[PDB]
Amino acid sequence: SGDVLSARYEIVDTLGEGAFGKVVECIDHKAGGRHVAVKIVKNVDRYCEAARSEIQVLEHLNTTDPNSTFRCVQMLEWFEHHGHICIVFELLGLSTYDFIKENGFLPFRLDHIRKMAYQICKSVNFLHSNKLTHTDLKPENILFVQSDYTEAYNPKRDERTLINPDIKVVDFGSATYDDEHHSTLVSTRHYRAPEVILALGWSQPCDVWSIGCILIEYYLGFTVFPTHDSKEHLAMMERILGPLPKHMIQKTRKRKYFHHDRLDWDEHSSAGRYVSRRCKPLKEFMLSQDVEHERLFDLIQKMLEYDPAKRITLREALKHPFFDLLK
Ligand SMILES: Cn1cc(-c2cncnc2N)c2ccc(Cl)c(Cl)c21
Repeated sequence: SGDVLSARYEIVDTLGEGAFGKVVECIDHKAGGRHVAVKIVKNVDRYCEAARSEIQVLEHLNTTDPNSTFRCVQMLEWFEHHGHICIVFELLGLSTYDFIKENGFLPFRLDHIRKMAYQICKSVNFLHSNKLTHTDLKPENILFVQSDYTEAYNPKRDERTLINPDIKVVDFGSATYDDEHHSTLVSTRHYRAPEVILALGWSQPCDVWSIGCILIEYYLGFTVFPTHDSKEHLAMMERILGPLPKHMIQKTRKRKYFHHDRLDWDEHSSAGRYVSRRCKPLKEFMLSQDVEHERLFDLIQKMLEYDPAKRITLREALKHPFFDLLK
């Protein structure tokens, strides 16, 4: 840091670390000290290739949507330095995860959620049109355009509030075209779809599951899947949404998870009781039974349909009642 790359970008600060490497903030000395973000990919095969893929994906999408009408991050250039791939991006604000966290996990206000959601659904339906599936949607990969605030007070402390809740989607290193190889395991665990967990094959619907999981988190301020074990994650889905359908059970080869034709889960085990305590039927999560909240929850529920063929598409989701107050 103070390190110069490409003889124009001076690292000032670190914005993010990760599997792939890091994202830093740089001053661009040839663009009148204006500021950008640079992703510095680890010098490691699987990350260079995800980065190579990210770049091809993002050139296609810059070609198709040069003005980020569909809210993907804009890549400005790429180069190499000490055999790290380096991707220059427009400078964004905080992730939606970082923002919530830095508010003490105070959920987002429903008006901001409606909007943020609409943008995320717009962005990813645009990928789904170009035969891409993101595979790793989560609040860490949805970032505010800038995250500026008002230090307003409240009697249930000094929270920050969103003037402008515009988002972009980031992280296209895992985005998979329909005609390409599909990795066996995608998504971060808490945002991962049952078809992925059961190894049924996946495609575009898996992103919709993830989106459902994100909206729940924006609303609750915490995850409804607080787990790192696959079977328990399934037991949690059941407690929140009812039994898995027979034909998904019949079709999976993850036999380990099942006894006779039912999840091999003892509800009265220690793990059983942890699930019963942290998880309950979806709608019992609602903090008010007014009309708007019933609509969010009708959507979420549709995004959390077990059967990927039956699950709502983002085409359909973009015409959900929940989205009216926007026009
Ligand atoms: C802080 N930050 C993190 C990423 C990022 C990259 N890849 C995978 N997950 C991520 N979160 C990222 C991508 C573009 C931009 Cl402009 C910023 Cl400011 C970014």
